[PDB]
Amino acid sequence: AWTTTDFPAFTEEGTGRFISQKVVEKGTRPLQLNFDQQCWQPSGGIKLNQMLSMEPCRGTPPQWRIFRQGLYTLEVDTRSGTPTMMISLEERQCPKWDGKPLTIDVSKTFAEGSKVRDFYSGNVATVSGGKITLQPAFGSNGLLLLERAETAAPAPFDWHNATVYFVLTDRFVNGNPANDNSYGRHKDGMQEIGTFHGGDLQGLTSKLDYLQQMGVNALWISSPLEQIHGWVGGGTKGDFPHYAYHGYYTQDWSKLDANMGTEADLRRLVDEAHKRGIRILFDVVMNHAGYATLADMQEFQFGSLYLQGDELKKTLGERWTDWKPGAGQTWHSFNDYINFSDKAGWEKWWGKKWIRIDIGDYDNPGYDDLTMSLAFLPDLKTESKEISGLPNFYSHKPDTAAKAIPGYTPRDYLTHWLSQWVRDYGIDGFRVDTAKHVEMDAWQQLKTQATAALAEWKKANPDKALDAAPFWMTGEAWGHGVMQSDYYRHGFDAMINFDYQDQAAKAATCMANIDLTWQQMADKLQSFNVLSYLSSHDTRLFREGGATAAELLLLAPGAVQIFYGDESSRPFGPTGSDPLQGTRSEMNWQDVNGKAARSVTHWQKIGQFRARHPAIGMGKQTTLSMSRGYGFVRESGEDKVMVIWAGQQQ
Ligand SMILES: [Ca+2]
Ligand SMILES: [Ca+2]
Ligand SMILES: [Tb+3]
Repeated sequence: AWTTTDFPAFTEEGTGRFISQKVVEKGTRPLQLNFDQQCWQPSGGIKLNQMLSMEPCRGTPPQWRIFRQGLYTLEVDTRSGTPTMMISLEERQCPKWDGKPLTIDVSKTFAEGSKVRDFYSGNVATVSGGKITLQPAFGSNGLLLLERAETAAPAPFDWHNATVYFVLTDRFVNGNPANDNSYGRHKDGMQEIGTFHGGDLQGLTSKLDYLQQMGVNALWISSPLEQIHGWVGGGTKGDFPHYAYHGYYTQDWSKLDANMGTEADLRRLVDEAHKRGIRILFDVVMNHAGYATLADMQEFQFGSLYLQGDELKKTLGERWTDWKPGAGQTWHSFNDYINFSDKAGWEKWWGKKWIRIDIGDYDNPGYDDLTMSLAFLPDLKTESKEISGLPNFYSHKPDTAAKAIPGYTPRDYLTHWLSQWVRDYGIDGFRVDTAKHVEMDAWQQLKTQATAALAEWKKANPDKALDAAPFWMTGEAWGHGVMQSDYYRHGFDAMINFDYQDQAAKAATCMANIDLTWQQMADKLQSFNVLSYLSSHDTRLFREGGATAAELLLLAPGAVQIFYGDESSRPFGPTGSDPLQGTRSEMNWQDVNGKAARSVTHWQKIGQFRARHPAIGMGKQTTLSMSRGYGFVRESGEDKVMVIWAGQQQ
């Protein structure tokens, strides 16, 4: 019932939002939205990709200026009470689409006389002569998501149909600003490339409904465990202070990092998530501890400085971590104050039984994946059989839950420390970092202990547990593809798939180009699982897919990983002299309620569809042969879907 001249009637794309699309030639035209006899118009000028205020129609209608030809989207939002609206433009051996309805042969898929729903539109059609006719809705990108109209709700969770949301908690939602500066951490007052922005568990807990609406059923959070308190030089040029905002620079595995919140905050995160049918994954590290920082050296009384006497307080200050680089220095310059050769000083850190590192009197790193010091990080001796006792510097850390345990090796402590979280909070699985730099046996020990820990909790908490499924574990082995490697026989249920990113890239301008990849994956993954992604914190943000990134990821066989902000085209941020930093940019919440709202809606719909159909993640694929457009069927057990893509609208 929303309309404007020379554009189709608006359809609802999300509650309270209505949109319309058309290919429009260059030129100028008036702009009024009508809803019956209500007439509205832009009151504050006309720009693209901005929330336009609107007034009741008076005088001459505002003149909208069409600079470039293309498919435009008009949106109107009634959620605020008064109508706002928005305009946006979507700037070959590829199937073309005239824009008009499609007639699909469904004779081998859906029963004669039955009802078939296109989930995206909600339109339902009765199979007659083995055929249905349907118009792809606005925002579909020409998709039909065909299911039996009987389909009503989400299907039972399966890890092979999982929609995993991977979030860097610090960069998501700041629920409580009070804990932003734990252990004397500061903002840099520059571009905050490597600082703690202040995102926390409380904040994340506040967005569980939003995640639930996307059809997310697994939440992978950055490690919430206590990190190094200080910072190191950021990037190749030391143009920013690098803090452990990502969770990969752990110091105490036994405690939560104060930036993240309290024990109660975690309990609420996990319990609320479970209530919504969302599983929880901790990012975990056993390869390395965090770098030595001034904050930690001072606090826990380890390491060695070249500065002696009055020179120490006058250069580094009362709190050494408050040091900032002066003229002619970088954030790497502080290293010149540190004496990394002093044996006694640096033994007071982790200690010779715990880590490998080219410092002091430590065991030197090896020249292979397993024993090397990855980017100069202290390499934990997971393969050691030596009884170690606690790390030396823990003697000056009275707030630790870590107790010395008779007979324990460094590995035994680590697996105990991680499993305790599983035991206490009912963490459903892990994502394992740096998988190829730790021996397979260690991962097996982690899995065994974690499996036991989860089973113990579910038995203790029968009210809370969703099912009796076993602990799950995925891993990052660098460059891993769609292959059932030996990781699968040392405790990994799935490995992260590095190859999907490039395949999706080749289908960014033409969705149908993914067909061969999807066929191969659907077949290969009949006997195992992988976790595929478009975007990651150590590759890039995938933004070349126009509006089609949702379907490219979410219709993939196997488990899939949404990197926070994929749904809202979160932009690459300031990155300085480390090319990876921009991928950890702040979540663009302002865009989520504004210019990215229809994108978010698009992801919600395609994700909700996947959640209803295990055949997407698990089923065997048959690619349809048609004269127009592209289409396939997938089938797993009683579940069956048909996906049709009309093709390019221009
Ligand atoms: Ca905070
Ligand atoms: Ca190692
Ligand atoms: Tb190796």
